[PDB]
Amino acid sequence: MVNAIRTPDQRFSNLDQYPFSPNYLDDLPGYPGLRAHYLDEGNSDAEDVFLCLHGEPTWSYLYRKMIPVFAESGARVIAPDFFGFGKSDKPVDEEDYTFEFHRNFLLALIERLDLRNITLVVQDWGGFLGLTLPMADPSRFKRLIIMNACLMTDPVTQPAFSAFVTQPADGFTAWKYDLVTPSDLRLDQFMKRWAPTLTEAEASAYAAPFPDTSYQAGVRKFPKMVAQRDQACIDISTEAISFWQNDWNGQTFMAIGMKDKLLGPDVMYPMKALINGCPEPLEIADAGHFVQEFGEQVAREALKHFAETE
Repeated sequence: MVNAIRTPDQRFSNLDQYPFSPNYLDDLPGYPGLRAHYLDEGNSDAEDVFLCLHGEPTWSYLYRKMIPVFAESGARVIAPDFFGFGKSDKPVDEEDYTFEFHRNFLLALIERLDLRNITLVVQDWGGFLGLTLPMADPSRFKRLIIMNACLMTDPVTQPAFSAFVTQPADGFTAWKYDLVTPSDLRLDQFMKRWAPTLTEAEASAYAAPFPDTSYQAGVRKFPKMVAQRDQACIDISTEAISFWQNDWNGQTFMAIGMKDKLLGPDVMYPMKALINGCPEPLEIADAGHFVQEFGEQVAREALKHFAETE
């Protein structure tokens, strides 16, 4: 039962533009011996809470340009690091990382912190998992900010959410290749390739959580879960579609990183139609898969859109 390692704290000593204080949650229900890190910024007694979920192969550092904007508006911001990433503990075996392992962690976190009036902010795996959370406790969610993401349902139900896996060759195929094949995986080099506008310092922050390959089991497993979806993931993701289509009635805002070869327009437009009340997406021309790197714009416009619909 859950053999995991912890990244030395010194590895985070020289981060670029990450002045956010660490918060930890030990022994969450179903996760004994595991410490999870999360940021808790802005007014702790705020009525609105922005739950920012990251994806592969990043961490809360990805939301560093969005957190200040949300906090300045008077809202509380919660940005957790999934187990295997950021400052959270990292199981050594890939077999321990599953769809429900990460999903149940999010549910436990929300219950432990008793988060309400949540504006769900998602992208990539933050969305694959995040988008399935509201149907479990709908009264806790108020709004949604969705950036490049979708649902991991089966190919028949939604072909658009499976088609990108095989084409184009330089899309998810190259992405997965870059992550699961290198014996010595260098995340600073990976991120510089998939987010060409990052500075050397910023790319370095993405390598910070991983002193060596033994810390990368979660990183290697994520891409494999997009290609091989277990029955639980398919069932949960399918039920989630019905939620956004028939049950959801909250404020929504969508932003698409137009240069993303994985989850761009091909996926985002079909996603827009499935989310009841999702407005016309904000298309960010220069943004790639990691839309949050152009997040100040997304954050500001989302707040403006929300204010005009209360």
